[PDB]
Amino acid sequence: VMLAFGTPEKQILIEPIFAQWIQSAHGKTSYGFDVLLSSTSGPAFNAGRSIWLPGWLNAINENSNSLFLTIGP
Amino acid sequence: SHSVKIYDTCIGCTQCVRACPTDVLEMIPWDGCKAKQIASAPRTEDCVGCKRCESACPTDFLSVRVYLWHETTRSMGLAY
Amino acid sequence: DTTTWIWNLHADAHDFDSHTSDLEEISRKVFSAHFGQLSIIFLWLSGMYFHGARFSNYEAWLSDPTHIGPSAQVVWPIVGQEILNGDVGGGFRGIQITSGFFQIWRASGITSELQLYCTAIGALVFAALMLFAGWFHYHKAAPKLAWFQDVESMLNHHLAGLLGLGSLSWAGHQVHVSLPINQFLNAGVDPKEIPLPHEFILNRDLLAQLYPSFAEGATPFFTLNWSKYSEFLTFRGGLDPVTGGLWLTDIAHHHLAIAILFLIAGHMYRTNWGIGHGIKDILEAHKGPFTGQGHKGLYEILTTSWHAQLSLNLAMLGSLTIIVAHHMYSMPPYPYLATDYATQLSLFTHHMWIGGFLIVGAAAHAAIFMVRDYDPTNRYNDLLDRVLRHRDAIISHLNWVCIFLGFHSFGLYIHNDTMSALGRPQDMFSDTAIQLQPVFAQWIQNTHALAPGVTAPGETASTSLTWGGGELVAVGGKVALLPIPLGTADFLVHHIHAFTIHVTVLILLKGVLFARSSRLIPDKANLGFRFPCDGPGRGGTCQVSAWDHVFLGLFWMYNAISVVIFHFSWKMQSDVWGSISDQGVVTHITGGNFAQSSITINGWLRDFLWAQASQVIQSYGSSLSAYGLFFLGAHFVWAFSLMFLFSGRGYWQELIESIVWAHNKLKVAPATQPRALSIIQGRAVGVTHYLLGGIATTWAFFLARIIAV
Amino acid sequence: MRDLKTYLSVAPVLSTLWFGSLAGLLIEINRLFPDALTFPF
Amino acid sequence: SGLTPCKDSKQFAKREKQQIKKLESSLKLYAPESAPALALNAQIEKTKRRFDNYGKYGLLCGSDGLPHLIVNGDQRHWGEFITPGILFLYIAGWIGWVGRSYLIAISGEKKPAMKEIIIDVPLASRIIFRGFIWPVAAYREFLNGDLIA
Ligand code: CLA
Ligand code: CLA
Ligand code: CLA
Ligand code: CLA
Ligand code: CLA
Ligand SMILES: CC1=C(C/C=C(\C)CCC[C@H](C)CCC[C@H](C)CCCC(C)C)C(=O)c2ccccc2C1=O
Ligand code: SF4
Ligand code: SF4
Ligand code: SF4
Repeated sequence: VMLAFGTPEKQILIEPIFAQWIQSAHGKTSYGFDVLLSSTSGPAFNAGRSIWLPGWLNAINENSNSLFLTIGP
Repeated sequence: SHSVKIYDTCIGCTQCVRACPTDVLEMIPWDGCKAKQIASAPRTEDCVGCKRCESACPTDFLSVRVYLWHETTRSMGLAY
Repeated sequence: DTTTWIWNLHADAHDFDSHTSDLEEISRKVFSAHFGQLSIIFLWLSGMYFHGARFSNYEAWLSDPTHIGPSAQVVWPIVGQEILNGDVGGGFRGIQITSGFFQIWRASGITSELQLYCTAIGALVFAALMLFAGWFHYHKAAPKLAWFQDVESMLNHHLAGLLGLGSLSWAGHQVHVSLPINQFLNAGVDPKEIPLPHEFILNRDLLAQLYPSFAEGATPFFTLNWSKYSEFLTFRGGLDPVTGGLWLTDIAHHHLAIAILFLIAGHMYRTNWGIGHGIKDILEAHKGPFTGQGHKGLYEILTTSWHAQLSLNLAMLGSLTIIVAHHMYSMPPYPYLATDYATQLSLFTHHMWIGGFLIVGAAAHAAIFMVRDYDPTNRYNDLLDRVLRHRDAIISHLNWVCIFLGFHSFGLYIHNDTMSALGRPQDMFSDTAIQLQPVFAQWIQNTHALAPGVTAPGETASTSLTWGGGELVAVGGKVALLPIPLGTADFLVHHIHAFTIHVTVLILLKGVLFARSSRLIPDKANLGFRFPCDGPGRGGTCQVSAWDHVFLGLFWMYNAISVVIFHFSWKMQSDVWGSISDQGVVTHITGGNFAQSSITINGWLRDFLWAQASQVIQSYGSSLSAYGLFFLGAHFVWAFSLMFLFSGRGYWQELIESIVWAHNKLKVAPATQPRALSIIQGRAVGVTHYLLGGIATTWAFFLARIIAV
Repeated sequence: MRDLKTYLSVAPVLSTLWFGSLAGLLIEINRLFPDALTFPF
Repeated sequence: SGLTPCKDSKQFAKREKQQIKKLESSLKLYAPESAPALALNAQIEKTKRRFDNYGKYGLLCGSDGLPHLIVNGDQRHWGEFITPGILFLYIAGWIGWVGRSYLIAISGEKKPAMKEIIIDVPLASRIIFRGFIWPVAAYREFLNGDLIA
């Protein structure tokens, strides 16, 4: 109804904060939460930085594939 | 044909016998209730399964029960 | 006690035969109910007349009919809904109406907003009068039964007085008001300078200037020198070039002739003075060559039963409404109606649905009469008995025709679709490969085109312009009417119509004939007209009553009517409607793609449904967004109907049991025990939502498409 | 009369009166505080 | 989360400008003093005030130019979801408590089903005021053990 009456700025749009937080904790830097693997000073990052972290971090931050796509309302 | 069973919660109000459209049920004497009678189902080979008998039983749960089974020409209501 | 009582209260509110068994009381209640309905109709007319006086651009439209869109509704600016106030022209903002009220007022001679106010006040007064009359005739002075059964006097008055005198009075109004005012309007005279209608009556030389025959007075009428009145009583035929409707003089002459004929016809049946026939005598004495004994016994049946009369009247009214819908698009009776496409599409679809509903009602009430009022002992009739004694032959033959028609009308479409898909366009049933020409219809068209001048010496032009041979008519740069070609595409769709009508007739007639009894349930009459089933015996006896036959026939009526309106819409958009340039080249809205695209099922899905629905789905943000909102809402109702149609009653009762337990846990258990809907009610709820959703979707689609283009 | 009060207390009429008053009230706030998405208090 | 405030949203400004331009297109069609023009002029001001108020409340807009709601519990966005939530809970509890209290009162009658159709208005008017203190009433009734049958 809000968009039918020509006023799109009245829509109830809610950001999926929890899934975005999970994605940030997995190493995605498209939101800026800086938690866990997205934080370079964390205990989690230092544990696996020299085993598998570089390739996974490179793959997840490439936005041309379907690995942890960006989400919205 | 179908199977019709009568249980001992009968009160002998004769409604099921009147509701049968094929003359399957009948009433017999029995000293287990005030009315001193109970229903019976001696001709179940003519039952068609319309369950008009169960719609007439007034007990908490039916004292007459019909279980559907092998179906024949008589129980299918076929005239051709 | 339980919740089914609330539902049963509204289900039997108007079933007077169940309340009482006395015919007198039923007749009195029927009379009062009719009075109440008349009052409601008068109130509706008063509202319609008032709204066009205060919240409409009628005058601006009257000064420029072609370029201004009619409007009679205005919205309050509360929640931002004032976006629906579009720019309809004439310095006015509002919702564009499609009921064709402006054309009626213009053809009646109305020029200002003062007359509409007076009409609204009069209609309100009449509504109050009707309500008081209903109260009086039920509570104070209720007639006797013998008054209602005088059907010889009812027919005389309803023919001579209601229909005979109404036409004469309307012809008088037309002659005295509508002809001169419309002549002044058609001459380019500004509407505010036209003399008031009473000036024509008071001043006679003003009328004599327009029509010299008015100078002679009423003497030529009495002297039988009727040729002098030919100035305003013509037999021209065809459409008016200025406005695009029929000549008003033709309408006046037609109404005069109709009034005289009805007045003559109203003096047939016998009354106290002993001249005229008696209906019973006509029915009894009639014995042709194959009837034998005759119609002896129908008078009592039709005078002692309300359901038989209701069924007959409903069938006749439905057929009449369908005829009215067909006869108004081809011979437009009002000025500036043919070239206004939004109203033309809306008037054809309304009356078709009304007629279909009334026909289904006729079938239902015939079934009700057969179940309830049938009496072979006291009201024996021979013809009904003979029809009931060979009902097996009637149904089995009607069953065969449906299969034959369905195969030979739908397999042609499927064959065309397959041949198109396989890359073999030379093997389809079309105008280029295999032709199935409707030769009889083309012969009829040629005969009707050539009828003037040979078989109709007094006619100057053909009755309508649809018969090929006439000339194109243009009003304000738009196309009003032109000959309609008939080809192979029109051969298939007519047989589709025939197939659907035959299937609906089969369902309804089977229900009516087998209402009393059948080979499966010999005692079906004792079970009633409206009962769900007779148990799971004999393999299953679901939906054996006549009510369920009407319930099934509603779906097929809806299916049949929908194809008719789609056919009309596409054929008119592709072959008639359009625009004409200054040099005389006609460009139709869809460019004549009906001939080649309407022979396969893919053509209707791609060229009609997909292509013509782009207007409604792009209406967001504009003044037509209400149609876009109603388009989506109707799908929800249609899909919501399927829950009741596909499911049963036990599951919902058990679910309600669990819910009631959860309510009992917190001492919020109502004393009125909740119950799921009955078997019959669940069916009635589903079909209502189904029809509502389908009709609303089609309504929004049509209205959003045709207003924009 | 007593019958007038008894008919006025029946469920449909009372529900219609309540819902009409409710709709009027809601329109009143929507007119007084239009286009509202967050609480500024 | 990558969101920018409304007051610094170029797409928000573009939306406002486009809506105003579309509204002003229909204003040129009528005389300036006419009633339709007067009604149209009141729409532009409403749009301007709505956009100003949306900017003034610190709402967050994305790359689309449309405000987003944050319901994770941040103290800077308690008016979006937390504040209206408690109000709805209070009102719904009021309604439920009134409905529950009416049924219990009439349960002891000889024909309690008759009071569910013809509502006892004098009895209902007294219970209505009692729903104001429903949180305290329910809290006390839960402890005493009378809440559940
Ligand atoms: C029964 C209701 C219900 C169900 C089945 C779900 C299910 C889901 N939600 Mg969800 N949600 C709910 C209610 C519900 N939600 C409510 C009421 C809110 C608003 C507070 C949210 C806000 C929310 C967000 C912001 C997100 C989800 C997401 C998701 C998905 C991932 C799972 C997750 O994060 O769980 C979340 C589970 C909860 C938050 C628990 C809520 C369930 C309780 C019982 C509701 C009680 C409401 C309570 C009365 C309100 C108190 C507030 C008051 C004090 C002001 C999943 C499909 C995520 C997703 O993937 O989206 C794409 C995501 O990002 N939800
Ligand atoms: C104030 C005037 C008045 C009063 C006090 C009564 C009183 C009575 N009438 Mg009555 N009647 C009236 C006017 C009145 N009538 C008028 C004007 C008509 C002509 C239409 C009738 C026609 C009529 C009939 C045919 C019958 C009665 C009967 C009765 C008696 C029992 C029915 C009843 O009231 O149950 C309660 C009934 C109602 C409250 C009526 C509600 C029905 C709807 C609301 C009518 C409104 C029309 C429509 C639905 C509204 C607009 C359309 C749309 C919005 C839906 C009762 C003594 C019955 C009787 O005596 O049988 C023994 C009976 O059979 N009346
Ligand atoms: C055969 C009868 C007949 C016909 C053809 C017409 C035709 C017409 N009338 Mg009309 N009228 C009639 C009888 C008829 N009237 C009677 C009896 C009355 C008095 C109640 C009126 C009162 C009346 C008024 C007050 C007005 C009209 C108007 C009109 C014109 C508008 C178009 C229209 O209504 O749709 C087409 C209409 C029909 C097809 C009529 C169907 C009704 C049927 C024919 C009833 C008669 C049954 C009869 C036995 C024939 C059987 C059906 C037939 C197909 C075999 C139209 C030319 C309007 C007008 O002049 O505007 C310019 C107008 O304002 N009429
Ligand atoms: C002149 C026309 C006419 C008349 C006088 C009657 C009269 C009658 N019909 Mg009937 N009927 C008609 C036309 C007519 N019918 C048509 C055209 C059809 C075909 C659809 C039917 C189909 C039909 C059936 C199938 C049955 C009847 C029955 C009856 C009898 C009882 C009716 C009743 O209790 O309704 C009570 C009134 C209602 C239930 C109201 C219906 C409400 C509709 C369906 C919903 C409308 C939705 C609306 C658009 C949205 C409103 C929203 C709002 C609520 C907020 C009564 C004698 C019944 C009968 O005799 O059984 C023994 C019966 O079973 N009729
Ligand atoms: C005031 C009465 C009342 C109360 C206290 C409850 C309470 C409850 N219902 Mg409930 N219900 C009611 C009326 C009521 N219902 C009515 C009238 C209906 C039929 C429409 C339902 C249909 C219903 C279903 C289908 C379900 C519940 C469920 C529930 C439980 C989950 C919480 C909830 O809100 O569910 C949500 C409740 C609703 C969405 C119901 C709609 C609210 C209605 C419209 C309020 C009516 C108030 C009424 C007019 C009181 C008048 C008071 C006046 C006399 C002063 C909860 C115990 C659920 C449950 O746990 O299983 C049992 C569940 O699945 N209810
Ligand atoms: C959904 C469904 C139901 C459930 C639907 C029910 C119980 C109908 C009743 C629903 C309404 C909404 C109940 C309204 C109750 C009160 C009027 C509510 C008052 C409170 C406020 C709204 C004022 C059936 O009972 C059923 C039966 C047979 C075939 C199919 C179905 C079926 O599909
Ligand atoms: S099921 Fe029908 S036929 Fe069989 S005993 Fe019962 S009532 Fe008689
Ligand atoms: S079966 Fe039912 S109806 Fe028949 S006697 Fe027993 S209790 Fe009565
Ligand atoms: S219970 Fe349902 S499915 Fe079974 S016979 Fe009755 S209506 Fe048919």
